[PDB]
Amino acid sequence: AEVSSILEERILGADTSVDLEETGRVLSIGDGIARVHGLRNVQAEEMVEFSSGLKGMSLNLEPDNVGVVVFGNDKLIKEGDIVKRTGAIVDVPVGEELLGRVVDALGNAIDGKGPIGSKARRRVGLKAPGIIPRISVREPMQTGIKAVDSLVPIGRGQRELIIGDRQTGKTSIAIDTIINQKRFNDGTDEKKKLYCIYVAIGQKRSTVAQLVKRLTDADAMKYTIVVSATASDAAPLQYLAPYSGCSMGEYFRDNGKHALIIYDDLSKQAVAYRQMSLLLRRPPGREAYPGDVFYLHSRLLERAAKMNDAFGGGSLTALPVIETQAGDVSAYIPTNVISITDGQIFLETELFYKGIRPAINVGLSVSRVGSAAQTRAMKQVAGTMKLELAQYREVAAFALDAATQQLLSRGVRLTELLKQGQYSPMAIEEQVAVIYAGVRGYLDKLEPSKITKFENAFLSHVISQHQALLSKIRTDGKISEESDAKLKEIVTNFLAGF
Amino acid sequence: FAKLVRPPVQIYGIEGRYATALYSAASKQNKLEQVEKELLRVGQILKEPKMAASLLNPYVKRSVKVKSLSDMTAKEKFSPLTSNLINLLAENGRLTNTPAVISAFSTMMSVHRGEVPCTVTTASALDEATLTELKTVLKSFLSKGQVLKLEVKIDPSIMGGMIVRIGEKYVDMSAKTKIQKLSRAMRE
Amino acid sequence: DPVQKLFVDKIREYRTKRQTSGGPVDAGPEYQQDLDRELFKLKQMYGKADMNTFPNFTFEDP
Amino acid sequence: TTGRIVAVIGAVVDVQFDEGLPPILNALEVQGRETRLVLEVAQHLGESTVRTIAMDGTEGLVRGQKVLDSGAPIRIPVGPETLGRIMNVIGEPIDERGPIKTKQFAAIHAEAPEFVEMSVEQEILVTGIKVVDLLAPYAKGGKIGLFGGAGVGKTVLIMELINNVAKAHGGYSVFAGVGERTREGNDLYHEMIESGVINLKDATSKVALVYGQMNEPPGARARVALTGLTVAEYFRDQEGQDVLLFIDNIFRFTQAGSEVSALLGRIPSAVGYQPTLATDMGTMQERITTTKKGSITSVQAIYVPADDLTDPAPATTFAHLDATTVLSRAIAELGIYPAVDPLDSTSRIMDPNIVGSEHYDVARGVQKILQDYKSLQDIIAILGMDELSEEDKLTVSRARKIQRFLSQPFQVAEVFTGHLGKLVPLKETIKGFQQILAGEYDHLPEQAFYMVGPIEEAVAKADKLAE
Amino acid sequence: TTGRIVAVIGAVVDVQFDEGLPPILNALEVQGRETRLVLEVAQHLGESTVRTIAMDGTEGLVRGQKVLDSGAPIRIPVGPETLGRIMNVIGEPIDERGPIKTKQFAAIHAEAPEFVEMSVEQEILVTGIKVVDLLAPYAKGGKIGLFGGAGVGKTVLIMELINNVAKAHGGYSVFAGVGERTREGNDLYHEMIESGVINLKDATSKVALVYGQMNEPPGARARVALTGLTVAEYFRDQEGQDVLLFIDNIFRFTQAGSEVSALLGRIPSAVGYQPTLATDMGTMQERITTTKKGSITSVQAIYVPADDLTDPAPATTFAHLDATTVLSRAIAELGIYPAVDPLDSTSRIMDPNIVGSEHYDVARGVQKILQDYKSLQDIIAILGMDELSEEDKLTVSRARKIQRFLSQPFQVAEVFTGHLGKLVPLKETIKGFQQILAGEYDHLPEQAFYMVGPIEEAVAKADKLAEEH
Amino acid sequence: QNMMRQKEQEHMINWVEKRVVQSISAQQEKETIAKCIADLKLLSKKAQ
Ligand SMILES: Nc1ncnc2c1ncn2[C@@H]1O[C@H](COP(=O)(O)OP(=O)(O)OP(=O)(O)O)[C@@H](O)[C@H]1O
Ligand SMILES: Nc1ncnc2c1ncn2[C@@H]1O[C@H](COP(=O)(O)OP(=O)(O)O)[C@@H](O)[C@H]1O
Ligand SMILES: Nc1ncnc2c1ncn2[C@@H]1O[C@H](COP(=O)(O)OP(=O)(O)O)[C@@H](O)[C@H]1O
Ligand SMILES: [Mg+2]
Ligand SMILES: [Mg+2]
Ligand SMILES: [Mg+2]
Repeated sequence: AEVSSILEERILGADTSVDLEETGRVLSIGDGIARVHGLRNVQAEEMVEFSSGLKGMSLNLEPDNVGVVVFGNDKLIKEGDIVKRTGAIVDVPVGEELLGRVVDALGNAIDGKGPIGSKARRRVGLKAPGIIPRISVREPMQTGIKAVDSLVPIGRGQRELIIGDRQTGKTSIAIDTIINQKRFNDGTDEKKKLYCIYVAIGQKRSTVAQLVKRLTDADAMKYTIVVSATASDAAPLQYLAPYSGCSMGEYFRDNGKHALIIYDDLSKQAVAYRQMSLLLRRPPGREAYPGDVFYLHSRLLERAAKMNDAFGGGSLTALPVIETQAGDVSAYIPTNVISITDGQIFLETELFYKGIRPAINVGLSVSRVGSAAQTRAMKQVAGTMKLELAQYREVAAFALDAATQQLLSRGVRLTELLKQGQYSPMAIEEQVAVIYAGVRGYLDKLEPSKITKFENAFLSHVISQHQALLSKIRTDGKISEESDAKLKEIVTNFLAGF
Repeated sequence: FAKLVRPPVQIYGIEGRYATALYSAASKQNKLEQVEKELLRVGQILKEPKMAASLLNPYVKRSVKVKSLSDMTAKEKFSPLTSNLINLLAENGRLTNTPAVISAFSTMMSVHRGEVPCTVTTASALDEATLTELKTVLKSFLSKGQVLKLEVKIDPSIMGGMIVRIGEKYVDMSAKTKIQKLSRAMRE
Repeated sequence: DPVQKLFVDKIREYRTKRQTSGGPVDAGPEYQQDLDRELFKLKQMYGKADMNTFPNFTFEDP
Repeated sequence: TTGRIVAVIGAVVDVQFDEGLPPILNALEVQGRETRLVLEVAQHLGESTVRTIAMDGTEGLVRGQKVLDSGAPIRIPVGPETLGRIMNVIGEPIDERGPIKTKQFAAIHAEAPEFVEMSVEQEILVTGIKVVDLLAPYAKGGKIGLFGGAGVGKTVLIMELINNVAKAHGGYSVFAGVGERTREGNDLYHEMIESGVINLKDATSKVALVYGQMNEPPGARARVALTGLTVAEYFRDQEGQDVLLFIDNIFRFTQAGSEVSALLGRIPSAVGYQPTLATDMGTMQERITTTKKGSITSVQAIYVPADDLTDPAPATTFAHLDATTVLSRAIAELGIYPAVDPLDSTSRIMDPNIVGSEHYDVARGVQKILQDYKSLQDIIAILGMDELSEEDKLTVSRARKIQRFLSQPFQVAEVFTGHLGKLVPLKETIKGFQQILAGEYDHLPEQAFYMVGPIEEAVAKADKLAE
Repeated sequence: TTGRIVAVIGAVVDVQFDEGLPPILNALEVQGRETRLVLEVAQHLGESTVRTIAMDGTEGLVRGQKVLDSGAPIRIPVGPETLGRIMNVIGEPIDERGPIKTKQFAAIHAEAPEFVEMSVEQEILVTGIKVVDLLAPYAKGGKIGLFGGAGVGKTVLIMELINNVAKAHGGYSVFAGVGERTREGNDLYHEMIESGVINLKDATSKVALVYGQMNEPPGARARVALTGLTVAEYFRDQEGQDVLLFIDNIFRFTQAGSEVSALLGRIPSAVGYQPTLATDMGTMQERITTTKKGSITSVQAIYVPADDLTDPAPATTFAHLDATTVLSRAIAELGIYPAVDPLDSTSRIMDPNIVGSEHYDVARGVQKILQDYKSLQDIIAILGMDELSEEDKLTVSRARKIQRFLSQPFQVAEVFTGHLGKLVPLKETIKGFQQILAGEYDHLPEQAFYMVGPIEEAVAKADKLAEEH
Repeated sequence: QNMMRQKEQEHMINWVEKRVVQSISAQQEKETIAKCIADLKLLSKKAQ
């Protein structure tokens, strides 16, 4: 009964207004690119619309015709059609209304669940914040992976790069980072809440559905936006999805809040851009990518800033995901993005199969912020851990004397300490506890095949018996002398009792 | 270079460049109407099956083609502008797109004398009184002195209403688009 | 607002459907075939439990 | 409508309609041919001209010939009457058995399922192959891809999978052979006729065959994958059933595109490939998903040009698959068969929460030991296996035993080698690899595992070797 | 003159003029923009059209937009009033501090100094970095290069040089950030404000900054180098004084030139580079010179794409530099920082008649011992260290001690290492390496030499290591 | 319940769009052209 009533509610409010609008005739349509004739006042990279309600962008302004790219399917556009200019640069909805919604590259709800109630729109192609608004990266972005929070820390406003081969665990790191923010978003203070945006570029719809259900299971869609431009979406959409998501995150960082955006991958945005550019007839470049392929990314990753307290104080972290071919980091797009981003997180298949998961290659992984953007407890402990692994990696290729034998023992203990599962990120204090136990010669007695058992049991024991100590470490944010003495006695007791 | 006077509507391509050259040449010395009439004349002169067959064969030397065209132009007593234009098109081998040049100059001269092509599309034909009020209102759209050039096609694909094109301006009071709009908004 | 003849036309068709909705009109066999298909699929994905009330438990101690 | 041919270049024909233009993907019929020549529209060139791709040989087309618009894209017959038949790109039977009598046609250019239709279920499909089942477990309803150069075992593996999976399958099945040998299609047809999977004289056929084999022009190879996709989409959506969809070889779908792209006046991409490689692959491959209306368990054989996995085509396909299986020529040269590379092969359901903890632990142990052996190989090749510690020699021995054990005798290779085909249930695979890993069989010779079923057969072989 | 946009393709705008055309390299101002968009003429296409590269985003441009012709190339404010400020390519300030109030505007395009103006005098510039001072010593008025891939220490090294040379340098200084991260630009601004070279209160600033960071369209990155170069040139000539000029990186100038060449109608060259790579780079690097009227010490950071020193861009840049310090990733992995490669770095003044016979002999001895070490490493991969001639082990030990002793802690890398920065006077470096070669330390362990200043600090570190042994 | 709601929704949609497409053939020309010409006059008045 009420189904038809709510159906009518939609018609009751319509768009009566018909206006006198400028137009153009489609001289030629093919491969997703139209050549409109007319539109004498259409702007550059403006949004136009076709006779069937299908949108497009006027990318080329040639003297005789306008080269338009169609944001959708192309079979429905004929020759001699009509293109009406909307008189507005391409823009997307923004706001907290988008949280928990799966949307396409243009901000249209994709999961049903009604429409988006956004009250504001933002232009995708906005300039990055200047030099003055920013401020050095201060807070830590808690990722939940021990090896990332300890050895290659990420701040808020940094632009890490997750680069590896196919199926080494990049999207897994992204999902762990997204899921971990649940503890902060559930709390009270707004200075720690981090809203997450996941841009899925070129991934088949099944993968994005799996990801969305995984986030829902971990109850992580309360604060996550998913901008999906999947494989079957015309190239002009996969080219624009990163910019739409970055605008949705620019809103947060401009309104004093903190956001995290994860482009996944950028190596597929590059391919979509290449297809667009080749079908507009623009001359190719190296590997057929257009000349403006560095710009494409540099203008996009430069929007992940850390505003100073005069501009709200908000921040927007970025975690672009690149995909190399057989570890050839020396390729074109990988090198561009490596020279664009701050840090890197190298995942290697040789480490993935050797049992080290996440495969993070701590030897090559870097983070310019480093010291800054790390909690004091983690700063204290991960430093000694970093030195110990650095020494271990030198003498590792073989396998006598007591000193070097114990050095290898400690290195191996720490190595098996850094392993982890999927979608089970750890609180920072728990990571500190585990790493402290491992680095203070305690595990040197145990076998290295049992270190996982220890780690797990120790976590389960501490999370219940010694919740107070973990709360102390979190609140005070350092391993004070009394906290260190406690940690010492807890570890000494537990080790023997196991 | 000589500061050519630009045409009102920019036509582009090979025909565009030749026609813009002709228009700039004629606009100075003020021979636009006569040269347009001569262009319309050559539109038929070259179309003659014998001449067309003798000018579309690329194995008659350009010399012979230029000589024949000079003879025709002399036999027709043309302006030096049109004779030189035909000679230039013949030397450059651009005769196969001469009708394109005439069409371009026609489009370029129509705008010169202030005309804005118009199109009206409806499911069925119209009664002449309604067409008269359409003429009046559309002339209301135009500016001062801008004659109108109405064209009334009949498209039954649309379910009714009206569609009007005036230059690049477009107004769609057609049943089909409004059905589409309601169906889509209601579907959301 | 009383001038958009198609606006009132669509509203009128909607009203007529409302009145005539005693049983899905113009349903055709496709209506029943679909309904059955997706109801069957939902039944599998949920379960085969006693589809009237609360099933009982009779748990087992250690 | 009625247009006239104006240009005919290769398989690309330009047709000029003075009256209404046909939309894109719309099919036209060249009027005046001995057989049916269908031209699928692809572009509007302006001046009332459309470029089109011909679905058959274009020899004999005369400029000015007449072309009649058909009003709808290539529509093929779909239904339960396309089981046991053989079709071609345009739906015409090619088995010489009479017209395919169906009351319902499907356009081959439908759109992909929306996002609200995907299904997140993830089961495991047991194939009876040790290497596939242990390291890269195939999933029911997911996409599977067999990557491999020329002559490494793609078709033998896919025929083994046909045999196993589609003998124990109560649902329908669809084999779309795009760009493969015609005699292979004939052998498949007759193997099914013999094996009862096709009844020429009944209505209990469970396999629909489509064939765009290599002898056909690029326009037919390009659009023959879509015909199989449509035949399977019907059995999924309408019949609401679970379908198997075997494709062999899907590379020939993209390759064919690059043959026509050149003639469509498009700037070539990285290596002569069409600029639209990934978009076309995406639009084809996102119609093979398992939605909420049904399930498609698609297995696709993918050809790696010049054994180059860095090529744009396989590299792009990798992102459209749940489980991959990278057949390797080196392993095949060692005699191992199937030549699956245990380290390139992957899977989405290789998760301790799906396969278990013994399965997951065993798979990871096998992978770890194989990776250690791969690391040692470079030194072993030059310095010799004498400059190795004892742990390293143990690793080498175990790794070689495991490499040999992953080899298996297929039933489809009974003719090749004279062995007997073997299926290895999952529990037996896991147990055998557990035993090899623990070291229970360090006293056996490594050649006792070569081409055996369960491990007890390896022990029997080792005993026979002693005699 | 007034013209009219007729095409917009990417960053390239085609503008049609009805009156006389503007000459190549002129600046045109687009009318109808909220901000200031400046196009620069690059070609005359005939039919009164001129192609141009936009110095800003070309979004919202409409075919037909009127354009004004300034009549001169881009003219930037120059003078002592630009010190302590920040600028765009087009010279407008981006420090949110008000207009730059100068009396002199200088065009960013100028001819290079003629051959009759070249200074031929060289004297070492002591930077306080052991490897640089020993093996590839710099020179006042000479052009320095800092090659190396990504993540090897180019920015840290250049910041360290600004910390040392610029802080205690009487003359002025200029920093042109070309196509680098904006985070780094802000970090440098604040570090300079803290140190005091940029004084926001008084008029005592000693540094002028120009920024063209990597969010800008290629037109602006290809010209911010010329803007910084113009500021430096003015300080060289009119002020008649010493100048420093730091650029980071001068590979983004080339790259930005390459991102528009294909759209300007040029066929590409060897590896997707513009045909005019060498000429375009020369017409810029030839104005960064020490004429007889002034003296510019130019330090340039040069990205080497994928560590490939044979790429056309770095390969061409090599010929325009007096000194080079090729930072190497293979040495940065080992933890030796700065990762300057001792065998792949060179200097012009590195001759016995300019530095001295002791300095030269020490440097050549170090290089020879390192090359011998490289030769031995191949054998050690098969034999092992235990099987070397008892003389070879001495070479390996000396080589490792020398390899570690070249590492040094910077005052700007306190955050990473946590150590304290050391400045090592040249005589102390020469003494340290001469002693290490002579064998006066063949008993101290290798790690004693790692990340220390003068040699006595290595002795003290070894003593501490022994005491807590 | 949700599936019934949405499916009856879609059937609603199709039924109504059909009914309207049959209805629109009705005889309203003179009046429609009159109102459309009025709209053109109003649009012209705003235009200048
Ligand atoms: N920490 C981990 N522990 C165990 N398994 C892991 C871990 N991280 C990743 N994996 C495994 O790696 C596989 C691939 O993971 P993921 O999708 O994150 O990598 P990817 O490179 O994004 O894949 P693709 O690039 O193909 O999308 C998963 O099936 C997962 O089981
Ligand atoms: N199970 C098997 N046993 C023995 N040989 C096999 C097996 N599987 C594949 N082969 C080898 O693969 C070859 C067939 O390759 P095939 O897969 O038909 O080529 P393609 O890779 O082009 O499909 C055979 O000649 C055979 O030697
Ligand atoms: N003197 C140094 N001491 C220790 N680490 C350094 C030093 N210089 C650079 N690094 C390392 O390099 C990173 C910064 O590299 P940077 O020079 O900014 O990159 P690039 O040289 O590619 O511009 C830091 O994260 C740090 O770990
Ligand atoms: Mg992924
Ligand atoms: Mg085959
Ligand atoms: Mg840098």
